[PDB]
Amino acid sequence: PTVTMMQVEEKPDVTYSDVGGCKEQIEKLREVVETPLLHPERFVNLGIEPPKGVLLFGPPGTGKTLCARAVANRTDACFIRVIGSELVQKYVGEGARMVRELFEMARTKKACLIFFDEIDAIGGGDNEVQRTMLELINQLDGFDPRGNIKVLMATNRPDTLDPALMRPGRLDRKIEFSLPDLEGRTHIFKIHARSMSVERDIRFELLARLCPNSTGAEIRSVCTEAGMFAIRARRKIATEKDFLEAVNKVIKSYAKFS
Amino acid sequence: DDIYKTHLENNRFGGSGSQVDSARMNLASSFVNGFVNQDKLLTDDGNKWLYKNKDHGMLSAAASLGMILLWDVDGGLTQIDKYLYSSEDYIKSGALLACGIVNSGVRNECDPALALLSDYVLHNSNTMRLGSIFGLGLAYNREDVLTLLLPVMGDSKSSMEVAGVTALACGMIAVGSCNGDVTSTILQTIMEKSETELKDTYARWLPLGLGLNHLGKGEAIEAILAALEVVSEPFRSFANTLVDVCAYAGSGNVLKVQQLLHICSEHFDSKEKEEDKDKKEKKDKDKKEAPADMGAHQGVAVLGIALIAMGEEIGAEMALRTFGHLLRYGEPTLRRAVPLALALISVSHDADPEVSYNSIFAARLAAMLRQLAQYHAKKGTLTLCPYHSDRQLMSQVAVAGLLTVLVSFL
Amino acid sequence: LDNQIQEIKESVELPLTHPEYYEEMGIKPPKGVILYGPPGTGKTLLAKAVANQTSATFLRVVGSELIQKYLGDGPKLVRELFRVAEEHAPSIVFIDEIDAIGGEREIQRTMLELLNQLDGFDSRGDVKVIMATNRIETLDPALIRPGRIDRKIEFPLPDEKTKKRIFQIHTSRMTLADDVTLDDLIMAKDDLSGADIKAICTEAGLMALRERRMKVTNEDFKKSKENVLYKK
Repeated sequence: PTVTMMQVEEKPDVTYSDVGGCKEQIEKLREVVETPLLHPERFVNLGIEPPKGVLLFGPPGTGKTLCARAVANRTDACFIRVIGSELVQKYVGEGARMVRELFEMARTKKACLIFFDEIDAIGGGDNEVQRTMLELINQLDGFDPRGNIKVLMATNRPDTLDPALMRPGRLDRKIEFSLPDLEGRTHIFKIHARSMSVERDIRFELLARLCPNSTGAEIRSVCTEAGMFAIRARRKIATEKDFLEAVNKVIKSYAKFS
Repeated sequence: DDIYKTHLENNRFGGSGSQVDSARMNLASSFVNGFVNQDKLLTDDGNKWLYKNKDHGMLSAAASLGMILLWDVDGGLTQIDKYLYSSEDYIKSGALLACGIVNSGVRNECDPALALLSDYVLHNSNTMRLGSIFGLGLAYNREDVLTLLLPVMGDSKSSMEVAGVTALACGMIAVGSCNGDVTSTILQTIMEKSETELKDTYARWLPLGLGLNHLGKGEAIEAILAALEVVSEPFRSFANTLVDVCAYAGSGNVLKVQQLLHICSEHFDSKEKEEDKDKKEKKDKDKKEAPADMGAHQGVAVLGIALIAMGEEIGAEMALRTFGHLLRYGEPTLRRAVPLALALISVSHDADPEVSYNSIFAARLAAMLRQLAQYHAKKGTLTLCPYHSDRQLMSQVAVAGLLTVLVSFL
Repeated sequence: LDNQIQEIKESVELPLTHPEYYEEMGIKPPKGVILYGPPGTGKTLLAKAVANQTSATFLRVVGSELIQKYLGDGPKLVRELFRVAEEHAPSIVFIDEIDAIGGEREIQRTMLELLNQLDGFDSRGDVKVIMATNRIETLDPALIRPGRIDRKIEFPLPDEKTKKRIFQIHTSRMTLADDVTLDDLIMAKDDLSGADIKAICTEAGLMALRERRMKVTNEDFKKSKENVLYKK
């Protein structure tokens, strides 16, 4: 149906160095998306049951940016990102054929990688959801589609009990959000220097040290009010003295209650 | 100033120069080279690019260096000098063609080509007569080039473009004359035209130069003189209707518009093409009445006739609205014919109909013509001749060796 | 509303107009804005949609009447809007008086079809779609986070000031007498939107047409006020 040709995702997007400051965790989740892609036989010959992928949970923060990074680091054929809102729908019975036809497309596309977004929508009456998650794990643990390509869960709450007790068998490499230190934000600054006319007088270390506890969501809002108040001020160039009030406003006025 | 004020990138040399293959889009890459322009990377991109090419593609690619060098007169001799008098006939003949393309006032390239000219059967200097008579016609009532052209039409080579560039060259020499002339030049090519009734393409491109010599008239009775002495069975009726086309460049003479309506229903399906094709020449100024119901007809070419009647105008939304229906066709001559005027009429809206053509096909003519249209995008007779001569594209690739040398493109 | 109209002017008039600070800047928000106002009635929304008619192609589709007037064909006309908005892009897609939700479950899938199909799934964005409705709370939240990423604007409640200004714009093309004051009008009205003052203009010019006169005396302005004052 429309989900077949619509599901295939093209037009690549945000890259590697937009990571929210993780130096070791970016290797802990990079050595399963980039290293197995360079050769299949390598991790097959590395022993028994090569790792499928990683696990992302906790606070949203810089979410959906590292998955866009995984889409960007695709070297040969642009990959896909299954969304969670398509499995739980009205008129049950189409989610099974949906996951079996997208896993069948994974079989057809020479060991294609699959990513699962918003697992909390199908995680955790709920018998129509138990079909999608019990049949979903029944197809992941099954050796029919593939057992080496990719697993990656990106969600907000790890409060899904059944996937938490079914995950240690097949899923592996769970990591936290790993909030950055003071020096981590300047990488996101150096890569987002394509933003709305960052002047060369703007120092990225000054902007980094002027905002503590400012994980990728809060500096992404620094960029949101940066370009937004750059458009609303009828200006065309951005100067740190022109939007520092928007910076400390967007971090302090939004850091008071939250 | 063009190299100074303009800055064109390299991803069209690389991309538009990357989607070419199968030795025909390679000819579209000679079109890339000659009609790409600041940057001249594809010009100096290594070698063997002309060695993989074909023979008439060796003419088009040897003339492509003529098209890249419409300036640098001193550099033209030191760039084409390598391709001059080489081992391959088409390299030297297309090289002299390049020498005729690069300039129009040098007139010092004649002697090496003019001295070799005489062949009397088939020899190379007849192709050097293609590129040098045509390129000298681009360089040019002379009284030595036509006396040299007397053994040219007297030779009567089997190659169509011999008399093609002869009639077109002497016509470009004769366009804008004082009320035309009925002299023994075109009288001689009429008598020697009717001499041999073979290869009717001669009867198609010879009336081209005939009507070019008819150009410049204000009150010439040459339509009645030709009505007397060029009339025969339908092997000279195309000449009669060509003199009718070029003799009625345009004024307030609606009697020939109701004559156009009456003779438009003629059983002969070529005087419909050119005689109905005269519409873009006649009413070129009052273009509000030019949109007609020619697309609604059901003949063989009429949609092509209006398609040419679009031309290279600024192309308002109504013209592209006609290209909405004209763009979608099944015949390779009309689907091949639509991107030419589609990209001449528009010189974030240029490459979109190109992607529409990618949705149409994904033959070779349509792909070469749609890339050729990408390169097209990126009453003066000099812009009126090249395409009225181009109205005979539905033939072998030998004509496509003369398709690349159209001077109508600014 | 000068900032509110120069922010939509600078917002949607950045692509394809003044392009030296749009394509060299690397922003490209090909999603447009979402308009809504307590007055509504398309008066201010058409006074802001007309601000983009100077150098652009205009496309006005008011309401979903042409969809809900026949059998439930569905999002096929929206796909036609995607093929005409793909093969021809100058046109800003302006949709006014959005009252589709007010079957419903098919509006959710043509809403997901315009949401998914509007983002530019096949190109680097293709068409700007400016949306305009009366109430923003009745719309489903699916068009908020995926669709709107650039800006949406809110219209403030004046109570007095832009009631006087909207009176000035409604009566700019018409003729008002010297004794016809504004304080009693902006004060006597109690929570009346632009459609009601457009209705008192409608009884002003319409009741002036009743007597075939072009001038409206104060007595004929209250006697004219009785026309829609009785009709409403």
